[PDB]
Amino acid sequence: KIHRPRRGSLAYSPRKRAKSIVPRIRSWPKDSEVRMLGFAGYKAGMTHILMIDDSPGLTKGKEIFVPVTIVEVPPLFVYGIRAYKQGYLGLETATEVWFHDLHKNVARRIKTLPKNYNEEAFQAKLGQLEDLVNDGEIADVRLLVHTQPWLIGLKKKPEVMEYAIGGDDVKAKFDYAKEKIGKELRAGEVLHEGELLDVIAVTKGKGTQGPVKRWGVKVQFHKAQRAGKGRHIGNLGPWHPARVMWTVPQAGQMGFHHRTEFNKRLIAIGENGKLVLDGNEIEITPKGGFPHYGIVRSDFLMIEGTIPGSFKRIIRVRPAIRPPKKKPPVERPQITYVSRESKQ
Amino acid sequence: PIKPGEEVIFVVPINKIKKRVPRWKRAPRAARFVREWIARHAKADEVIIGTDVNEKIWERGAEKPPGKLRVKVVVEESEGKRIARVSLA
Amino acid sequence: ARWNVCSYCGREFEPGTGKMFVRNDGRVLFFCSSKCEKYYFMGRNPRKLKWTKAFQEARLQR
RNA sequence: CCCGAAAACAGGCGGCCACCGAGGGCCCGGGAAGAAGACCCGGUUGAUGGGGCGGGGAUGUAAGCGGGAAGGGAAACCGACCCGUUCAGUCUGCCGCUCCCAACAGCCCGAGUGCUACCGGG
RNA sequence: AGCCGAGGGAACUCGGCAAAUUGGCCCCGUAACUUCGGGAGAAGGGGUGCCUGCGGGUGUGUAACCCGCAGGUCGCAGUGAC
RNA sequence: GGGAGUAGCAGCAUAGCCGGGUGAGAAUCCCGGCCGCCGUAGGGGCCAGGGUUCCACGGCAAUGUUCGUCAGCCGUGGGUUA
Ligand SMILES: [Zn+2]
Repeated sequence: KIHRPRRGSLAYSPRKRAKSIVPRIRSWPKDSEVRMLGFAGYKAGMTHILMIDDSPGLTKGKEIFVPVTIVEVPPLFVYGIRAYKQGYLGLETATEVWFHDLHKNVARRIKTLPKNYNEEAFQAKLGQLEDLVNDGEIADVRLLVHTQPWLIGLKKKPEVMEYAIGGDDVKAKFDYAKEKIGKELRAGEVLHEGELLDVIAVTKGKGTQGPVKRWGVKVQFHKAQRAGKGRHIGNLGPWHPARVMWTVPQAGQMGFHHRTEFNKRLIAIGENGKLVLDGNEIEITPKGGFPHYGIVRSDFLMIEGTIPGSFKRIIRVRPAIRPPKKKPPVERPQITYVSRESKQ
Repeated sequence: PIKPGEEVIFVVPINKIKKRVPRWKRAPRAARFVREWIARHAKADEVIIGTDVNEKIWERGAEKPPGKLRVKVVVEESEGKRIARVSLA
Repeated sequence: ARWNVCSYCGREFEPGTGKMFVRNDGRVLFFCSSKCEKYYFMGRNPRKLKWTKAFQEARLQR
């Protein structure tokens, strides 16, 4: 006989359209630094730089070529604190506290906002939460966040999410949260330059596709091409078992999947659309803008390589949950050149 | 909306329905596009297109209608229904 | 980070782009784009094309 | 890492309505999505599509006018091509500013009844 | 049912199936073998546009159809498509 | 009866649009213009064979692979001179 490995992976099945456009983070890393474990933004475009290699391995100490993805990140607004307790099987929500004066555009997502809810009641509810957290029935604390697209002119309907906090304790977490609620978070207060990140997003749509493109099936011989069966597979299976198995390549939806990617290095965090190299202040937006995305105004991240999704899509980053043992240092690498030329 | 008597210049983009249709059926589609565009933008309930506009569209055959037409639109009120008359410019 | 110079249309092009062509005799050529390279190996004359610099170098020799 | 409240113990939290009306769909302008359905952003608390003004890009220096041209013809004049006016002209399924035209006028689905056997207040 | 495909060039297949290559005209030059009639368009090579002109054949012909040469110039490409 | 309001009404010649009319009613009937196919035949003529299919007026139950105010369909009246 002849052997080869099967065509495609059974680890990303069922290959179906994502339940939502906003991604979902299922697991969170073990960090000791008490801080928010992630941030969110909108993707703008790609370009390239030249930098002196800091990462272990030959090519270290030389000038190389590095492609880069720019992620636009205006500040977030913290509007909630949420407690969790332990039930029979797993965690379960216990209490929520919201802030009172929320933007007029949050009701584009959450139509049913409360009516009286002044600062009196806000502070009373906070106090109740604290008297609960000092008891012992509490397992972890998380923050509720919403984005502000009105600043960059992208849209008005916002995105709402729930992020976790670092640390083994809950009262330190509550102090952090109680200090942060009602205000804005910027990315420099949370993310460091040089960290490894995991990026999380929803991929581009390709539509209904066949098995040649969707699983890697080999095109058939030219006689079958002239017979009407070239981009088809040959067999749906054997005679016994007398049913089709789920492992047989078929056609269907390709793209718009919820994906994750490990270990992408954050290189630079900028302020107001400009990158201040050691020497001088510079812009990142190229001549003529970015294709399919305009000009960058607020704040942005440089990410080494590629990430999942189309341009104006919502991305979510977290610190690496699966890092190696030989890490590159945490500091902005020496950058010698950044491309501002036309990308269209 | 646009006042009846006063005549307005509109630019109809036909580059939009190209590649929506086979090549040999682009001018017959461009005609209907002109009609609907002008109705929508004049708030008109009837439209009357000129032999001159038609012969402009078909100047080159059924495969290469102009990418942008430039027309003059003048409106009439009769029985409480708006009626556009379209000419060239 | 050196800006290199096209051997067909004479302009400076940025790091991370272009091509180097090596002849078996050791002589080298730099190309900014696919167009300049194809026109070179095809045989076109950059001295008649007003978007190059050979054009001005010839405008002198007129 | 991917799927996953139809997990029949068919979940937890916060908030809004019910005991006219909370919410939703059709409809309108579009695509970052798409075989039909679904999905996403916007709808005058407005830059969603078009236009006009500019930026960037692709080809490669428009027609007309003026001068030259191997050679020919008494002469007037012919004459492929070349130079200048000219990084020009044409185009833009790309970005930005600007209410000049159009996102109007509307129409429908919609929970709302109770008893003994009760749990904890009355 | 059709058009193009970098780098390699039949590694595909029972099998170079299918597709591609060549392709008109003028000049040069053309083997083995041969029933001396052929093979033979063997093979292999060069040329080919537009413009300005000069000559030749038949003819009474600044009517008509044909045959040779120089110079200038444009293009990736001159049997430019068929 | 279910199959099923499904297949087929693609492939060899991919052709319609603006304006006007008639009419109860018009993608498909008439007039004009634009755009197109054939073009040593899809043009022009005429055997055999068919037998009234020819012409005008009036019609739309059925036929016409859709509609139809159209028709080689239906009705009435005519028409072939050596
Ligand atoms: Zn060049």
